[PDB]
Amino acid sequence: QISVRGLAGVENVTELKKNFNRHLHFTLVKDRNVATPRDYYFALAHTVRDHLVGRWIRTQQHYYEKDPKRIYYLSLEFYMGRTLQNTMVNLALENACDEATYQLGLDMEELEEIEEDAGLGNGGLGRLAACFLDSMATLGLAAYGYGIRYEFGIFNQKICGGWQMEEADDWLRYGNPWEKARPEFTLPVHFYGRVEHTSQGAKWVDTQVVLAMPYDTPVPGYRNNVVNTMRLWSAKAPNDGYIQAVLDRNLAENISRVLYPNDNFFEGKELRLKQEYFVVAATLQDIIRRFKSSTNFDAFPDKVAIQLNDTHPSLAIPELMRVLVDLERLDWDKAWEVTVKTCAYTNHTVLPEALERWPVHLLETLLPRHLQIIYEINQRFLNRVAAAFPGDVDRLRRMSLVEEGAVKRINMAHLCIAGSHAVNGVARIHSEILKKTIFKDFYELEPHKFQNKTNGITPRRWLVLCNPGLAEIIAERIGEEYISDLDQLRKLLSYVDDEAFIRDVAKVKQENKLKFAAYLEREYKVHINPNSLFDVQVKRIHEYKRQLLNCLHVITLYNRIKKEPNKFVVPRTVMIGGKAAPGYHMAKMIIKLITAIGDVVNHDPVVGDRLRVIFLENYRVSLAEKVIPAADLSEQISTAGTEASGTGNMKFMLNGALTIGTMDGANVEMAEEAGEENFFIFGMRVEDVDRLDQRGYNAQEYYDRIPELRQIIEQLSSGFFSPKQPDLFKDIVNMLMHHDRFKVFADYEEYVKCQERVSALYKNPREWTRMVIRNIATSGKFSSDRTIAQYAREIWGVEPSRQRLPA
Amino acid sequence: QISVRGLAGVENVTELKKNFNRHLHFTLVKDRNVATPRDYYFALAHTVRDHLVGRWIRTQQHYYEKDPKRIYYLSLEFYMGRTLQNTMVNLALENACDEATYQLGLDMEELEEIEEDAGLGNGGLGRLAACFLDSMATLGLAAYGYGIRYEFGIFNQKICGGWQMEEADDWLRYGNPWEKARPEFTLPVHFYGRVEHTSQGAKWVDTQVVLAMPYDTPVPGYRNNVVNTMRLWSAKAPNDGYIQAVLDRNLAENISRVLYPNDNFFEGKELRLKQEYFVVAATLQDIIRRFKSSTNFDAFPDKVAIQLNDTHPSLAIPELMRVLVDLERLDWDKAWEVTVKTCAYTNHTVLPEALERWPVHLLETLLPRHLQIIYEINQRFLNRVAAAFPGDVDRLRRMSLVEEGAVKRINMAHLCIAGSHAVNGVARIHSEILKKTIFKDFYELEPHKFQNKTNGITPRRWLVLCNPGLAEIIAERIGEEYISDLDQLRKLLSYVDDEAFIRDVAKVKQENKLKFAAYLEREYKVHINPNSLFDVQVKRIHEYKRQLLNCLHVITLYNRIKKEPNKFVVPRTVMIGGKAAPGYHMAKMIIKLITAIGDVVNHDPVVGDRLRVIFLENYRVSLAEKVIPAADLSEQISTAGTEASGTGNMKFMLNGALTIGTMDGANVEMAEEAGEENFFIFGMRVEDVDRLDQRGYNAQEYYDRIPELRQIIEQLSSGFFSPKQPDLFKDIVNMLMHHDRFKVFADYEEYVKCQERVSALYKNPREWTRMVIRNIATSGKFSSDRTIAQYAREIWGVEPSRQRLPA
Ligand SMILES: OC[C@H]1O[C@@H](c2cc(O)ccc2O)[C@H](O)[C@@H](O)[C@@H]1O
Ligand SMILES: OC[C@H]1O[C@@H](c2cc(O)ccc2O)[C@H](O)[C@@H](O)[C@@H]1O
Ligand SMILES: *Cc1c(COP(=O)(O)O)cnc(C)c1O
Ligand SMILES: *Cc1c(COP(=O)(O)O)cnc(C)c1O
Repeated sequence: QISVRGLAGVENVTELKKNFNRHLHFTLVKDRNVATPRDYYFALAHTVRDHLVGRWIRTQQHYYEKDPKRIYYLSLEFYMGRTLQNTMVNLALENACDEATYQLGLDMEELEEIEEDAGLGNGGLGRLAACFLDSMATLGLAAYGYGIRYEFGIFNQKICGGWQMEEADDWLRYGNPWEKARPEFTLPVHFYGRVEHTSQGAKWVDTQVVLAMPYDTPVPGYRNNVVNTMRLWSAKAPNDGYIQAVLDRNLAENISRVLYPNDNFFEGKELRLKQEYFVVAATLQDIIRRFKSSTNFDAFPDKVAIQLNDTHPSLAIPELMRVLVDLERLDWDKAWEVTVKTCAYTNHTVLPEALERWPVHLLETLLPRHLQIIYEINQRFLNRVAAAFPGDVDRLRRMSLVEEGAVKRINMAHLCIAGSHAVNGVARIHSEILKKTIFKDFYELEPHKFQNKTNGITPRRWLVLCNPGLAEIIAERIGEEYISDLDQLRKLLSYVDDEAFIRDVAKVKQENKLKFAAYLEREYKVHINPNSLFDVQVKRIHEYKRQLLNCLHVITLYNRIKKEPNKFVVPRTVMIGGKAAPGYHMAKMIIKLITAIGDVVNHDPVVGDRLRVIFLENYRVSLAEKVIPAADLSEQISTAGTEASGTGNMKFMLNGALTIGTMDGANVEMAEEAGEENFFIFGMRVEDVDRLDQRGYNAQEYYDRIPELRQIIEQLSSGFFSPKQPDLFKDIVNMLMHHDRFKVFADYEEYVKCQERVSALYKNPREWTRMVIRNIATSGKFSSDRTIAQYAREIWGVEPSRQRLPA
Repeated sequence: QISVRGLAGVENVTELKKNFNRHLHFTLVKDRNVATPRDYYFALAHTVRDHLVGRWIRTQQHYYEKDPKRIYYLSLEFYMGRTLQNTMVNLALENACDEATYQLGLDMEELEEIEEDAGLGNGGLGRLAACFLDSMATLGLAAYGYGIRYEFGIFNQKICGGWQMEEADDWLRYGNPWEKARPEFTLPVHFYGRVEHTSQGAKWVDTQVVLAMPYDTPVPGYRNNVVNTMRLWSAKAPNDGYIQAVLDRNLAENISRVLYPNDNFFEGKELRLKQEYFVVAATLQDIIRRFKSSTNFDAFPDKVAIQLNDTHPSLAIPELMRVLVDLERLDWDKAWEVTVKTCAYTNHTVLPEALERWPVHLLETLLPRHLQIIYEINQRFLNRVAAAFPGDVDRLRRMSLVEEGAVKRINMAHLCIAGSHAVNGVARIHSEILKKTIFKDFYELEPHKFQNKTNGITPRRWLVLCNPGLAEIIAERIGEEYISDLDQLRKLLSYVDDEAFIRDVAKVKQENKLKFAAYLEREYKVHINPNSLFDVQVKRIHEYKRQLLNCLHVITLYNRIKKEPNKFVVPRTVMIGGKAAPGYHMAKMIIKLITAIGDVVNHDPVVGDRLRVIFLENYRVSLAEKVIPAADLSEQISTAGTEASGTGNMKFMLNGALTIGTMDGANVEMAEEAGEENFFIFGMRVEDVDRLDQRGYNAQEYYDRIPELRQIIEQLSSGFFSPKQPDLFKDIVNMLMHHDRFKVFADYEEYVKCQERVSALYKNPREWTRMVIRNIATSGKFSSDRTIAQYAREIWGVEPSRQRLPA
């Protein structure tokens, strides 16, 4: 038992054991003779959950009495992962439970592996919402996460013949002990219909009704007895030949059936639009209801803050207007004032294919009233633009919420800026790019709205939970206060020359690597050398993230070995993992290339154990908690200007891995905090990318001037990595040579050289570890507690609190 | 008075004072009422010289009795600089003399400034010989430096209208107190004549005779009572209408009249060839004479080692053969064996224009016998090649000592390799290049002959003498043993975090800078900001050294300031100095460009004191001792593969300056010793240069893709830096754009970026100084004591000794 895991009191261990047996008996209806590991997991889950209830009820009662300003975080994604350990950590029950289960003759670690990940997210954006909920609860904010309870989350990835296969993530199969259905608070949501204009106002009639049933999940703060709520809506058909009618109820309930598996990509499908309005309509009614129970809406903005996680819930703006104008009967101008002061929008990308632009004919049919409100908003907005920039007709066209052309569309990002009092990017460089390019016009009109809120990660899940060993050796030196005040890690700089610490840091990493090396053989049958440098790149598969640049380096290493077999090279285990959106062909081809390279490299006798290429199957939150603590090198190599922020990069930094990356997203602030000498920066900067575009990017130039790059391309083209299918990778080569939007070749040379410098430092264990300490020591700024405290003060207008609520 | 400067004993100070007055009276024939500072300097010089005599006579008597193997270092250049302080340092008389002169009411520093530099060298090669003599004496080797006593050394450089003007360096005008003429040892040297073939041998007859008169100068070792000799030959006509005959004596004496001012450039002039044979013929007779007084020459190689400093004294090989075969009557094969075992050759460059290739018709007329011997050597050499590589006719052509073509020439480098048992480069990368390219054929034939002897500098003159303040704060921590065992500086690494040391190191530098900043105003009327970063590049002006790349950066800084005047930039004082060979037009244009840039930059109100460009006039040894201790940044930016070693780079490293440079010459070993993170490395490596050549270097490409570079070129072309003469720099631009053998543009981008990193570190005083300490601490390998110890053991076959000879 380690200190950071809490006390294992005799009274509490005894209490846990009896409640464990009570649940196993009364709740699961089983006895020790027929109970399986899953039964034991649930008995424990229910036992831990019981400890939340009291605090949960009291926290909510507390908000009712004090009536603070409420923060509503709207997101279509909440990538929660597992809840058991996180709950134990935040309640300081980990050692007690470890002890209690030990005494019952059970291995708690084994039971934790049985819990299904709540995979209601695709990647960074969804996981950001998860870290945010944790930080908001830890900072005592009266916050509520509002989303959709998808029956099926992100698909489980299977690799067959080196190809990705998708299979339904039936995460609710065995039930979810953490959620509490609240059918009594079911609300109606309207779709279709038409707009009627009567004497006193417009009316939305003849609509199709779908019920929204909420499910509440507790969100415990870190040892402060605060337990907030994440409310997820589930679609239900109202109760009103016969057989078919009953069966068709599924049409309405399909709304919350599945999470769209696209990360950073817009797909204009009606079902997705229905999901977006569904969460918005139900959430706003719930918000107003709670407000009226605290009518004058002038104080609405003083009691409510609505944060739009990207444009997915952008319909909250016209929906809030619809309710205030049509139902509450406020005049337009009053309603608009309230709406703007209530909403804030967070942008997460600048990639054109990721921006939501909904076809007018779709909104017209599905939400006729909202379309009229959007036109009115646009009309009044453009009048302000015209008045500020008289005669600038092109600006009017560029800023319109309505896009003209083959098919009229609504630019949701433009709608969000117009209806929000604050708009923020997620990393300093990203926020600057928004003001310099994409939203330049809007910035010029309302400079005050634009802010930056650099992303962060919660040190609870991303340090204490996944890397107890490191959290422990740190606590031994500076105490435990850093867990909720990550800036304190700075104090570790005074130990950079401490021989004892240096040895402990390196020991923790070696233990993590052995632990992971073992895991890979257990549930996946793969052997790797624990002494090699663990080079890992885990994140969604996308061309801008350039897993292909990583592939080129791997092949370069392989060719150099084959060229001079008896030459010494630092051993490496290159791990690449991540899911590809089902319809993203190039991403699926990249996964195949990776496994293909592995097939060749991993079975070449000459290479031996000097180089290994493994594709980490089914990358998800639970897997991230295992791989990150074991990594030595973190690959953050997106083309400069494409990764808004990145968060995986922060996770690796906090866990002892050195970073090789471009000056993109948060990488810039990370290098800035640790010192550029303690980072492996390479490649073009944003400015260099623009210059290349002005000039015109010609991949052929690099192919002609770099012999090693040419050899690799020819190996791919000739079928060297695909014997039976010689032209299998033709699309990849064609893309790289003629239409590479991300300039893979342009950063190849500098990337390979930088990787050599990494291998050089790895050969010096002591100096590698000292650099690692400099990184961990300066990762404090990337705690989501800092991020949330900034949102609270600069956007929501509320003060974070670290005060503990009574037991 | 500082510790490292010795004791100021009461008996010695009293003795010095009386001898000072004795010399002022009896030697200079002056009294205190008419004595000028120069008179005082000489009185002191003679007083110090007296202390050398006893040790000098005893050292030589010692070598006579013990009869050790003698080392003869032949060089046409010995860039000695001033002798007064160096002598005091090596005899531990500096404080005593400082005190004694103080008591006589004189400032010793003032008197030292009166001594003329013995400028019998052009640059690195000549200064290397000087450092070597010092180290050989310090290591107790029975060594003799043999050269020419030029009446006029390297010309004094004057800058008029921004142009270099040359004026005679009449360094002997006031006499030289250090030398002792030895007319009694005058030897005859033969020229012209013809070869007669008699029954018993060939005879060289009807020759013109020129006498060689030796002048001996003492070379004191560091506090070991050893005093070796540097013997310099002076040309004298033999004593046998009348008036004209007497006046024509000058024709013969012109041989030792002036040093050819070319550095790294071959000029095939007859006078130069005469100088080369002159030093060789006189030296060898002196060597043999001394040997016969120790006949069988089988033991000659056991008692004599002849080191050829470059090919300048290459005629020693055929001259030794001539003497052994023609005069001593040894058979050819025996003579050749002795010659090869006696001679060793040191190469200092790979630039084609620097290799000596003498026209056969010249040798034919001037040294007919030597030409016959050279043909015989070639004949026998090629027979060995033919036997080792049967049928390889092209190799025979490539390796011949005789080059065919428009005009037959003798490749002196080929002659040296053939007649030497050892051939060495002067830096690891240079030595490797010799084996991979230029001498590849020879390396293949006799791999055993090729070695490396990385250059070094003497820490006496280049630390203790020129930077007493730094030598002192170092001694305070680790003692004084490092002065003759520079590796001990390593012990300074344990003080890198010592706040006291860090402050002292930075204090010493600031003092040096103030001292130099003052000097610039005193004897040159120029004001500079002592708080700015001192960016200096001092060395001979040559295109391969790329002073032009430095110029481009300076102009870049200037344009950036003008672009954003109110933006903060680290202040810089860019100092560039060095002489250009009189007939090297491009070098003279580069000097003009530098002053021209200064004219604009130094008078631009907007720039202020943020940027200053000064051309250091008349750069020479004495000036180097002043500027180097005051530098912050050392510019070593030659195109990779062109600077054989460089030595100025080592001087800066030992004195507290950080280095920005290419991976060329010794820079590679310097970075290797200090750690690449503590060096500012940039640009193409040798391999990158070759690739560019394969491809074909096109400067236009860089001009088209780099806006800032384009602006600079257009400023030069339009006359921005030369109003009255708009096309003044047309040749420079033309060269840069169409025939730049050194790829200035190719390293521009990386150079400018690297310079930004330098400015960034300078803004952090504490970290800049800590990096400085890491450099000084690892500069030990670059002491010439290490270099000489390697020559002694691996080439000359003698053991260095640190034992003190009796007083
Ligand atoms: O802000 C959290 C992360 O959101 C990611 C993201 C952005 C989208 O627009 C859609 C999906 C998605 O995962 C960005 O790519 C990351 O750079 C950023 O760190
Ligand atoms: O070896 C001492 C230095 O000799 C220099 C040199 C070489 C020549 O061939 C002629 C003159 C000359 O000064 C090289 O340029 C330096 O790189 C080297 O450090
Ligand atoms: C943190 C995280 C992400 C985001 O990773 P990036 O490299 O920033 O894209 C994606 N997926 C999972 C499961 C994560 O834990
Ligand atoms: C050391 C020295 C040199 C050699 O400088 P590099 O930069 O190696 O060329 C040339 N001139 C003088 C006066 C020196 O002291």
